[PDB]
Amino acid sequence: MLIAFEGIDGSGKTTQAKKLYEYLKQKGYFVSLYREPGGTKVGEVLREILLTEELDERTELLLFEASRSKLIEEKIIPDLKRDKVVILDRFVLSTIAYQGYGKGLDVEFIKNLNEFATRGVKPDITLLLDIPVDIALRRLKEKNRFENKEFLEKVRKGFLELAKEEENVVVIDASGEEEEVFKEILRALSGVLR
Amino acid sequence: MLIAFEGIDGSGKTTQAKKLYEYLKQKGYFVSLYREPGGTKVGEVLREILLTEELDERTELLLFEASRSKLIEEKIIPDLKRDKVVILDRFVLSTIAYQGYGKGLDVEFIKNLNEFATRGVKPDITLLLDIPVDIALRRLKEKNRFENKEFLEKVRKGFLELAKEEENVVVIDASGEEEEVFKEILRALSGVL
Ligand SMILES: Nc1ncnc2c1ncn2[C@@H]1O[C@H](COP(=O)(O)OP(=O)(O)O)[C@@H](O)[C@H]1O
Ligand SMILES: Nc1ncnc2c1ncn2[C@@H]1O[C@H](COP(=O)(O)OP(=O)(O)O)[C@@H](O)[C@H]1O
Ligand SMILES: Cc1cn([C@H]2C[C@H](O)[C@@H](COP(=O)(O)O)O2)c(=O)[nH]c1=O
Ligand SMILES: Cc1cn([C@H]2C[C@H](O)[C@@H](COP(=O)(O)O)O2)c(=O)[nH]c1=O
Repeated sequence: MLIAFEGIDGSGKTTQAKKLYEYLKQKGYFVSLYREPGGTKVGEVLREILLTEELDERTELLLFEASRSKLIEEKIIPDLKRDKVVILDRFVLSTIAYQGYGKGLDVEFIKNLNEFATRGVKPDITLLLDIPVDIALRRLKEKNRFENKEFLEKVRKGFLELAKEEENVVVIDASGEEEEVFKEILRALSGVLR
Repeated sequence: MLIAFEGIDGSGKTTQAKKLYEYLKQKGYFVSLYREPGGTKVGEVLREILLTEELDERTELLLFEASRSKLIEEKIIPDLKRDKVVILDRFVLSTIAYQGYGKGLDVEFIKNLNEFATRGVKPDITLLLDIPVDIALRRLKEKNRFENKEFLEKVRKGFLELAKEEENVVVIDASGEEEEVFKEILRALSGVL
């Protein structure tokens, strides 16, 4: 089964995805954990380009999708066939929120690309880690990571509209303390798997 | 203005595009020459991935477009704005013929990605270097390059259907000698330049 974490930078996805990976493993699931972009040899090369180079927004979209396509074909589809629980730190809603709502690229076009890269694989559940931008930015600032408030305000709202419009997205209050956040996530998952 | 060379591997695009670059530069044009994939620092990184890694055909398609998008935004659009003659070694028809006719990906979808990557930038003329697959292969074998005959037969045909279906495409008989081929290229261009 497929569990996707989504949300703005500094919402706790890395943290919570790893917490979930260890928890489910301990419970006897066979689990995989992948980040996007990245998660394959080729995707990681693309992730470094995306994080280090000055790119226009079109080229960026196409690289995010290329990384996803490699991950889907190389790892996610084979994992799912073997009944692994696949946990993703970011997936298709990040593309729509960042490239669409943030950068103003066309949302229907993005969805079509998403569908092409995924071969239509969709999550059983998406956990949206919702958090006020200013709180995310203080968390990131502690680790010397700076992100753009005006941009992230639009991205946050994108994610929240997607949570209303798209299937199987649960809005998590990610402003909580780590353990409380994790317990909300467990409650959200409780219907989809044991 | 924008001039694109298309065709199968070993049809002579590198050779003829550089010929044309030198010719036009001597005539006093300010000229650029770019290859696809590649042609920018980032595009060349992508080209090396495309040429060296084992990729599925969807990831390939997306990397070809990403290289094109970088080229268009970084180089082609500003070049055209300055009235350079921009010469491309491969462009959007290669994607359709290779990924579409060759690998069986959806051609409308390909075209939509092409339109996105290019911002609608189209060539003034495309020179399709048409050649029998056997001849191209022989040319390639002499430089220790080997390509797939079955695949390339489909791609060749794809390019020929597109020369019929698409606009501003001239079919060049690329089977001749270098100067004979350049001669037909100059004939086709005097329609446009
Ligand atoms: N619930 C929390 N409260 C406060 N800080 C947190 C919480 N969860 C994670 N952090 C810290 O906030 C920062 C961003 O968390 P991270 O998991 O990397 O977020 P993301 O992957 O969404 O950008 C990290 O320094 C992390 O240790
Ligand atoms: N008209 C020609 N006749 C015979 N060989 C040629 C001709 N044009 C080019 N070649 C040679 O064929 C090979 C492929 O040409 P190249 O320009 O690299 O093709 P492409 O870029 O279409 O793959 C090269 O070794 C080149 O020197
Ligand atoms: C997956 C994905 C991430 N991103 C951005 C969000 C982050 O700011 C960066 C990924 O970094 P992160 O690994 O720190 O979560 O990539 C997009 O803009 N679009 C996408 O499709
Ligand atoms: C531009 C382009 C090239 N290709 C292929 C054609 C060549 O076999 C390969 C390397 O190109 P080259 O030898 O002409 O430089 O890339 C595609 O499959 N799709 C495309 O969109």
